[PDB]
Amino acid sequence: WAFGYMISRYSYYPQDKVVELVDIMQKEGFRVAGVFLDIHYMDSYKLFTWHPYRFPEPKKLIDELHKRNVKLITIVDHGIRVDQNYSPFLSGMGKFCEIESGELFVGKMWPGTTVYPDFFREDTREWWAGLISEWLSQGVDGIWLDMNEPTDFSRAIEIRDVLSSLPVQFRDD
Amino acid sequence: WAFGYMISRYSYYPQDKVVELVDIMQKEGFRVAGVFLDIHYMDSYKLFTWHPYRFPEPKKLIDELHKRNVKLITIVDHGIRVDQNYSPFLSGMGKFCEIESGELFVGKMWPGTTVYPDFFREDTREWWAGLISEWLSQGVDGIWLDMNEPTDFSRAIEIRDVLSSLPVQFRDD
Repeated sequence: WAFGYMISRYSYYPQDKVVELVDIMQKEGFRVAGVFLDIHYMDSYKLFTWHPYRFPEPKKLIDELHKRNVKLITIVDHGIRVDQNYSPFLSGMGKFCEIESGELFVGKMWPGTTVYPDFFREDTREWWAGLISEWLSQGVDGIWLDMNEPTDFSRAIEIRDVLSSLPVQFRDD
Repeated sequence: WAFGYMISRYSYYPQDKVVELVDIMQKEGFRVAGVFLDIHYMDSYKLFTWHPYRFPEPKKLIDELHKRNVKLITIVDHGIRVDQNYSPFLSGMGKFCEIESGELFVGKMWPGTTVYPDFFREDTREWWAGLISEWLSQGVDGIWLDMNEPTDFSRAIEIRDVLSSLPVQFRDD
């Protein structure tokens, strides 16, 4: 099924619209293997969360798609939001990337202020495998890893904050 | 009396404070020849006007000073406010400075957007003498001509508008 026809967008939501689209596609003769859910499904772009208003019933969305024999692939970025009450941030503590001087490397990504897991470490990898596994247990069929160059926007945003007033064009680097 | 002791500030107001200060000065033994009134006495820095709240009764102030044997000198700048209902602007039309291309030279001064009388012309001088004479007829004893280099702030303000939010220090030219 991974080689079947996949429909995706940035992004499809709320959950009822996702199912509605799949129905129209199937009703009109298109065999859809799976649908991809982009970052709008998350709560404030926080990894491993469902938007409380767009996806109030993730379990229902999953069963509806499966009843239609359509797989669900969810995007998962690499940025962990620096949030005092965000579980992954608290459980990942100790396994994040640092800078030469010893502090955590704090950057900017979709969630806003973010830190990144140091995947070169074995223990970071086991921690991540656990979150992924837990995420898969809901019935999610695939994982779409994005922005994992790894990409960070802190420098780009820094430049815009300082040279914001100037009516000049920044060189796209 | 022009060589007597003059007290001044930028500025003394409202009108009752002016008289109060003169009284204290005289009561304590200081022979004050005259008092200078700076730009705060005008209405929105408009030449030949009295601030409606700080100087409600100008003739009352003038009589109070004169009976105390004190002269009144009022500052008068060179900028005519570009105002649709400002008399000097309307009566001065035709006698203002222009630029090479033919339009009026519109700049910036205390009143905000302003034009300047072309004093090199005889008719402008006659027009200005008329205003001065009328201003003097209230009992004003002297004229304090300021900013007549002539000075204009349009270029400086222009630089500040464009490079406003830039954390840099402007050279003071």
